[PDB]
Amino acid sequence: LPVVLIADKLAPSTVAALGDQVEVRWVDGPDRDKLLAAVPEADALLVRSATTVDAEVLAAAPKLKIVARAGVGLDNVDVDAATARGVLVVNAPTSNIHSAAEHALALLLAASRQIPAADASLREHTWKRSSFSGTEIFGKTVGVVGLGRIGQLVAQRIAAFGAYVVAYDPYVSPARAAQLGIELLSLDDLLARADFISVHLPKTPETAGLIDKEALAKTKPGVIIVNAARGGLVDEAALADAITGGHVRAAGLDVFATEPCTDSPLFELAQVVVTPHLGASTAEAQDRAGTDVAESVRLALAGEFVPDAVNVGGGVVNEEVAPWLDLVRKLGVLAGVLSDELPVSLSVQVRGELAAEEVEVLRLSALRGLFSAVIEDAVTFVNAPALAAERGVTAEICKASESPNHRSVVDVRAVGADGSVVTVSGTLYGPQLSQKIVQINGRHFDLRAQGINLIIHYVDRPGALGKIGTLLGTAGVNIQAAQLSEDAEGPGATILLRLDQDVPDDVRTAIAAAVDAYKLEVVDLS
Amino acid sequence: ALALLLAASRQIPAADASLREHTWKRSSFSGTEIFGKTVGVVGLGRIGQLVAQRIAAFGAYVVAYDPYVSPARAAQLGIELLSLDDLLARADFISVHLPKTPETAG
Amino acid sequence: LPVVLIADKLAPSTVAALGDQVEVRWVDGPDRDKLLAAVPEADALLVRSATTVDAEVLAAAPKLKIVARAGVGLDNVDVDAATARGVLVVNAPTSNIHSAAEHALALLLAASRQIPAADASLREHTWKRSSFSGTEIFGKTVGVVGLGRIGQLVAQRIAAFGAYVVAYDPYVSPARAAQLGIELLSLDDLLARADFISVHLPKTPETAGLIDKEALAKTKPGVIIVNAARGGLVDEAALADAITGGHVRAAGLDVFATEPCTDSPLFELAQVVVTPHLGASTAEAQDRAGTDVAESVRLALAGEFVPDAVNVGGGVVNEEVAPWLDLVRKLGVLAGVLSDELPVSLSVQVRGELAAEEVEVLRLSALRGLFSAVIEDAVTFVNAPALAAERGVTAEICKASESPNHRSVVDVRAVGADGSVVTVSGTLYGPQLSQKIVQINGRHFDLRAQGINLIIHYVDRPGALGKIGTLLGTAGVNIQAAQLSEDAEGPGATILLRLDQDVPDDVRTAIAAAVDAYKLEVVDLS
Amino acid sequence: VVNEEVAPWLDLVRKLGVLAGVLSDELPVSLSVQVRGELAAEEVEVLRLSALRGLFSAVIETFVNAPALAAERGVTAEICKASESPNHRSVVDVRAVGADGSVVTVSGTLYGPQLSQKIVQINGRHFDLRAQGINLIIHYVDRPGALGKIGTLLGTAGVNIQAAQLSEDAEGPGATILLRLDQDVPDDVRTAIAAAVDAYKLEVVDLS
Repeated sequence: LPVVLIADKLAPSTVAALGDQVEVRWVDGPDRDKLLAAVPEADALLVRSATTVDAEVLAAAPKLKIVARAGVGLDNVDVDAATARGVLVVNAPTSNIHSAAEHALALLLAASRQIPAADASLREHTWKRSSFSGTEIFGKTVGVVGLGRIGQLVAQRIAAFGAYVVAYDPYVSPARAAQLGIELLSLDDLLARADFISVHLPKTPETAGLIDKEALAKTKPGVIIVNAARGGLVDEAALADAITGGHVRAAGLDVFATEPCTDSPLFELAQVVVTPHLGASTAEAQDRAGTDVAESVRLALAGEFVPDAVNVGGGVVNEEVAPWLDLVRKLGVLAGVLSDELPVSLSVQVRGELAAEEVEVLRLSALRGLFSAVIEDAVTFVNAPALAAERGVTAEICKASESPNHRSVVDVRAVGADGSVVTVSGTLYGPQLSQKIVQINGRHFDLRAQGINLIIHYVDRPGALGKIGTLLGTAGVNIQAAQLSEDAEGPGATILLRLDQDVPDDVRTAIAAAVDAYKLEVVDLS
Repeated sequence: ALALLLAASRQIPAADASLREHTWKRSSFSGTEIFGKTVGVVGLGRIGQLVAQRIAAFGAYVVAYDPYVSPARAAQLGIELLSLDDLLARADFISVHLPKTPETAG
Repeated sequence: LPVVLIADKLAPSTVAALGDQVEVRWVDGPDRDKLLAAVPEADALLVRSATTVDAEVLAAAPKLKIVARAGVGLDNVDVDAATARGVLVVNAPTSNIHSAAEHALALLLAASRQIPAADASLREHTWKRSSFSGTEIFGKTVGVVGLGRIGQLVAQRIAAFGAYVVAYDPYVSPARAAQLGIELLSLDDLLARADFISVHLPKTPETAGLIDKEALAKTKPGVIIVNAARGGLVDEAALADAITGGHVRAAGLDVFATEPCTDSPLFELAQVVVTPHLGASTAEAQDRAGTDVAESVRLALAGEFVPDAVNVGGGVVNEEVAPWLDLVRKLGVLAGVLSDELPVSLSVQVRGELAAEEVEVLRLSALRGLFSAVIEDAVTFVNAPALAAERGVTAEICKASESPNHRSVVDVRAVGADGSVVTVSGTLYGPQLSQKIVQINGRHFDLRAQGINLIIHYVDRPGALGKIGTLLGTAGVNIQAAQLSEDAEGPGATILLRLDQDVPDDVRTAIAAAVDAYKLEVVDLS
Repeated sequence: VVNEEVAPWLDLVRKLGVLAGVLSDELPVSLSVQVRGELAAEEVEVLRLSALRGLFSAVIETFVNAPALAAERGVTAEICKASESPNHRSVVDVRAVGADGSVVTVSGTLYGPQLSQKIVQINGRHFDLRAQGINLIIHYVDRPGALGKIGTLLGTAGVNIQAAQLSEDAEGPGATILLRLDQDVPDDVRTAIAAAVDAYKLEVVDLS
C-alpha cells in the first residue's frame, strides 16, 4: 500500500482526497536528519515551503514518484533534479488566485482611502478626520497590466464598482479580451489612460522592472498604483520619487524586489500601503493548495494524467520522443516571435519516422514555447485545457507518414486570427541529436537551434548583408552561423544569425535603418 | 464599506504597521477569503444595495435583512431576503447599513 | 422494461448498442395497420425512411419518448408534431459523411475519365480507346463550395492527389480554414480559379440554385463540376447549356432538383456522369446510421443528454425558459446579419429574472440562429461541441442578477476575431409573451421580432428617412414598424423596418444609393 | 535502363563532382561516391560516372570515355551503397582524396514535388542550398567583421547575393561560407575578399 510522506504543516483533512488506498505519514520536513531518514520508503512527497526538496533528498528517495508542492511557488524544489530521476513534480497553480485578487483589491482600496494611516491615527488618540482625502472609484478607469487569471478576477471585481476596465497583455487574444468585456491597449495607452493600475505579470526578464521611472511619467497625475503580483515589477525607487513629487497619489505593494524587506524608503512614505507578501496568506488558500495537491497525487498514483504536472517523469514519455520536447519548445517560441500578433492557435505537425510515436506532449511543448514570455522557469508542461480558457489560444497535433526531406521533422504552424500562417520547422539528427531549425515559411536550411539568434526581414538590395555584418562587427559581436534567402516574392529578404551575445538597442536600431528593416527580432534559443 | 471589509479581512493596517516598524512579520498574519462565503447585509438603503452588488462580484452569496425593501429589487440585486435571525446564523461577514426606512433600524 | 419498436429494415446486431435493459421488437413500418397497432406500448421508435412517423402515429403512441431516424434526412418525420407531444426526435447526422465524400470523389474521377462511357463501350464490343481523353488532377486547383464535414473530407482526399484546395464558405472562420490548410475565397474567385468544383451546401433559400447560368459563365473553360450534395444546387438547365457549348468539360450529379428523376436532358449528354442519389447507399453508412441512432436512444432512455437531438422534448426545458428559445434564435440570426464577417464566438448573456432558470439551451439557440443559413429546417437544436470543431465558432452563457431596464433580457454579443463586438438584445413580455428586439449596439427600443425586417446603416442627413420611406412606397411595400437613431457618434444613423414583403433587388440598391448606405440587410424573422 | 528513381540524380551528382574538384587544391588521387538512404536500394553505378564526369569537366578542357580518362590520370573511383542515412531520406556523398592525404566532401539531395537538387554538406558543415547559379565558397578565419567585409566588397562590386549560409567550423579557428551570386566575381574582387577575411580558400563555380 503506497506511502505518502507529508513533510510540512498540512492537515490530514486537508488531504483526505488521497483515498484510503494509501498509507499517509508526517515528518518534520525542515529537520534534515529526520526528513532524510523518513523519505526512503515514500512513494510520494507533499511539501509546503519549509521543506527543501533537494538533490540530496531525491537521491535518498529511490521509490519516489511525485513530489507535490502545496502552493504556487517552486523555489524550495530542484525540479531539474527530480526530472532526471524520473520524479514527477506537481504544484497547485490555481489555489491562490482568489486570495491574491482579493488582496490586490484590498491594497487598492486601502490605499485610495489611506486606511492604515487613519486607523493608526485613532490608535494614537487624535481626531484627524479633516486631514484625509480618499479617491472614489465609480466611473474611473482601471488599467490591468497582465490579464492572466488573477488579473481577470481583479477585472471582474473592480468592474462591479462601476469602473471601466482596460488591460495590457500581448498574450491574450483580442477576442478573448472582448469576451471578458475588456479593451486591450498598448502599455503606453493604458499608462496614459488609467486612473488605477493594478499589475499582474509573472516575473521574466521580459518583465522585471516594467514600470520604471520612464513609465510612471506617462501615467495620469493622481494615479493610484498597486502591485500585488511579483517582486519588483514596479521600480521601487522611481515610485518613491513620484509619490514624493505627488504625481502618483498612492500605492500598495504586497511584494518586494528583494524580500525579506525591512529597509525600503517606501516604508517612510505614507501614501504607500505595504504588506509582507500576504496575497496568499489565507486559510482558504492554504487548504486549497492542499486539497488540490492531494488530488494530483491521487491521479499520479493511479497512473492517471496529471495536468497540474510541472515537468516530465516516469514513462509519461518515450526515449525516442524525449529529445524532441526541447526542440519543439524552441519552434514554439520562434513561431511566436515571427508572428505579427499572438496566434489564435498552434498546429503542431509531426512528419516522418516520429509519426509512429506518442507525440501528444509535443503539442504541450509548442504552447510552452509560445508562452515562454509569461511562464516562469521550472514549469515545462502546462495545462492546455486551462491555457485555452484563460488566454484563448489552442494547440493540436497532426501526424503524417511522409516527411519530404528529413526522416522526421516537426512543423509548427502558428495560425493568425485573420487566417494568415507562420510556419517554423525543426529536426534532430546525428549521434548527438542536435536541434536544428530547418524551415521558416517556405525557406529551407540548417541552423543549430541554440544561443542568441537575430532575425531580420529587410529590403533586398546589394550589400545589405554587408551593412548588417559590418554594423555587428563594429558592435564587437561575433556571428556563429547565418542564413538568408528570398522572400516568397517581391521586395524583402530574410536573414537569421547565431551570435555570441545580445545586440544592444541603438545597434539593433541602426541595423533596421541600414537595411530598412520591416521587422527585427532577437531571440534566445536556450 | 468594501474597503473596511477587506482591510479587516487581510489585517492591512496591522500588517502595514509591521513594516513601518521594520519587522518582517509575514509569518504572523492570516486572513480570510471572501470567495464562496456568505455575506450578510443589514439594511438595504441605496448604499447597502450598492455594497450587495460590489460583494457579489467577489463570488460571495448575499443574504440581507430589510423587511421594507421591494423583494423584486432584492432579487434583482442578487439577494436572498432573510430574517435578522437567519442572516445572523449564516453570515461569514456582515456589513450593516441604513435600511430602506430610515431608522426602522435598531 | 422499456420497449423499442423498430419499424424499418434494421439488423438487431446493427442496434446491439441498446443494452439489455430494453425489450426490442420489430414491426412492418410501411404497413399502416400493423404500425398503428404496434406503437401504443413503444417507449422508443426507430425508423429508417420507409416508415412515415406522422401526426396519426404519434397520437397513437402515448408512451413515446424518442423517435429516432437511422439517417440524415427527416422528410419521413413530422418533428413539429413530435415537439408538441413532448417526443424527442433524433437522427444520425454524421453517419453518411464518409460514404458521401467518397461518392463525390467517385463522381469526380468517373467524370474526368469518362468511365461509364468507356465501360459502356467495351459492353457493345468496340475498341474505341482513341476517342477518350480524361483530365489529370495532380497540380490542378479544386474549388470546394461549402466547407462542412463532407467538404472538409473531400478536401483532405483530393489534396492527397496533389491538388490545390480553395473553398467558399462564409460560415467557416478564416482561422479554421487555415488550420485545414485551405484558402478561403469569394465564390467569384473560386469560380474563376478552380479547375474542379465539388459542391457541398445544404439546401436553403440562401442556397438553392447557386451555380446558375451566370455562375457557370465565370468558371474556367475546361472545368469539371460535381454536385453530390443537394437537390438542385447547380442549375440543371444551365449546366446542360454549358456542357453542350463545351465550356464545362464534364459533370457528375448524384442528386436532382426533383427526384425521382427519369427524364432530365442531362441523361442525353455523355460528358455528365449521373447516379440515382447513391451518396449514402453503402452497407457501412447504413450500419453507422443504426449504431449511432441506437446509442442516442440509449442515452435518451437513461435520461442522459442527447447531442444528436433534433429538437426539444421531455422536461429538457422549463416552461418559463421555453418561450425564450425562439427569440434567442432570432437574436442569433440578427447578430449574424449585423456582423461584418462571421463571429468567432457568441457570448449569450442572460439578465434579470430569467437568470434564475436553467438557460444552457439558450446558448444552443443563439448558435442555431447564427447558422440558420446552413441549417435545414426541422433541426432546432445543434451539436455545439461538433459545431466548434467543424466551423470553429463557439458559444457561452453568462447569467447576471440585474437587468437594467426590463425584468428579464437576453443579450447576444457576437465577438469578431479582431476583437470587435456586435450586441443584439431581446425580451418577452405580456400576457402573450411576444418577442421584442430591445437593443442593437447601444440603441434601445421596442420592435416585434417577426416578419421581414430591413436594416439600414446610412449617412445621417435631413430627409434620409424621407428618401427611404418614399422609395419603399413606390415599390408598393408597406411598413409595419420602424426605428432609427444615433450612431454612437460620427456620420451614419441606423433604421430598422418591419415590412409586409421582400424589398426587390434594384429597390434595395436604389435605397443604398439614396441614403448612401454603408450596409443594407434584409432579414426574415420567422 | 537507368531507373526512373535514379535519373534525377545524375545531374545533381555531376554537380557534386564539380564541387569535389574545384575544392581540392591538388588534383585528387581518389574520388569516392557514397549513396546513403532510399537511393541505396537502386542501381546507382551510373552515379559514379556522373561524379567522375563533373570532376573531370572541372579540371580538363562522355560517359564511357571518362572511366578510361581517369585511369590515365591515376584517379581511382569507388562507389558505396548503404541503407543507413542518419538525417536525409537519401543523400549522395562525393569524396576526393589528395596525393598528400587531404580530404574534401560534398553532398546533395532531391526532395519535394519539384525535386530540387540541394547541396547539403561541405566538409561536415550542413547547408541547404540549391545546386544552381553562380556560387562562391569561402573557407576563412572566423572573427568579427568577416561576414561584414565579404558582403561589403560584394555589394561594392554591384554583385547581388541570392542566398547564403555560413557556419563556424567544428574545431578550427575558422568558418565556412557559401553564397549564390547573380553574376561572376571579377578576379580582383575575389582577391580583395580573400585578403580581407584571411581566406584559407576561395572558389567560384557555376552549377547550371
